[PDB]
Amino acid sequence: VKWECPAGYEVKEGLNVDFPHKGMKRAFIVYPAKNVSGPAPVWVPMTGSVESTNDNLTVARSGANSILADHGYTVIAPVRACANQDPNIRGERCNGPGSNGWNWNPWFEGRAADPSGEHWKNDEGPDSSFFVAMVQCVGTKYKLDARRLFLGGIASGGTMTNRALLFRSNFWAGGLPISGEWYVTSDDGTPLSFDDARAAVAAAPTKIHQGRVGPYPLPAKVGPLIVMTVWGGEKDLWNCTRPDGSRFLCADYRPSTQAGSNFFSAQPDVVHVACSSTHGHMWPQLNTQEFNRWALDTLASHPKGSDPRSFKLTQPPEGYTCHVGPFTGLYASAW
Repeated sequence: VKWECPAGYEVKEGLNVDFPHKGMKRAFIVYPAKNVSGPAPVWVPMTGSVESTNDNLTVARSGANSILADHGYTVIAPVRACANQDPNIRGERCNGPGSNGWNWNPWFEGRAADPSGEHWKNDEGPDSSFFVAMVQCVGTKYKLDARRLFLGGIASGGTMTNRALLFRSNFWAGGLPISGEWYVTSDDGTPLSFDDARAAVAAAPTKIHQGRVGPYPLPAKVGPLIVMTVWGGEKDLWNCTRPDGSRFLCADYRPSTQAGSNFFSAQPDVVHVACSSTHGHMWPQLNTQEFNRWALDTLASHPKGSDPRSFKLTQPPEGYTCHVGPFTGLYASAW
């Protein structure tokens, strides 16, 4: 990791705006770590489709992720491109289909199902690259631990976490994709409808499934990581909203958390932790801050390049069940 900022950019505590990246002007918020001397581990939390970045950072029901700075992490939270640098924008002009080849507008987190998405089969996209540039810039002002750079998020932010881990596995030390999509496709890359993708994993729950969230094909080998995938249970589903306001089921996170857990568990230099809860499709609701502290400290226990055999999982808070490996309680076993 090399610490550098676009020329003349002055990083600050709090809200940073007009950060130049790939022709866009981006924003992000920094909460420097408390009670830490020397390089601090980093947490890059991402909101979803309807909660604002400020909600994700300060509202308890949304995760109050800025509180991790009181836990000794330097929190660097990106604002969604669609929010036009406003960390208070919630779903306005963000909660809906993407454009320019992207599937969903909150983050550049998956290629679209039609041919305009082709280019994103092997280009990480502007959010994945912005986050690397963002963290490299903040590191010129605050001491950051280059072996403990973690990102994570909920819903579309969880999808973005998956995409970033697949394309920047030699940068991040790991991540926390909570109820993120995988956008499962056929082995040849063919996009599948929500129904067909759901059925494909149900028919082969233990296999590695390709998906629009990542490169096509998925990488044969990724850099050293620790990944903690969280499924919110039976009600972890998302209903999209038509222009006329009606709602309809468009995402089921059981197959996507399973798929991501199968890919990351198979990787030799990745420790994958599969966590299940029962709160649905929103930031973990039961013992929220206990969960945030447990999850980030679990990721920080495996600094980048650590031996997976040395990892030791500790018990999560009440309301969560976790283990190393792929999910096992989501689909019936072959045997």
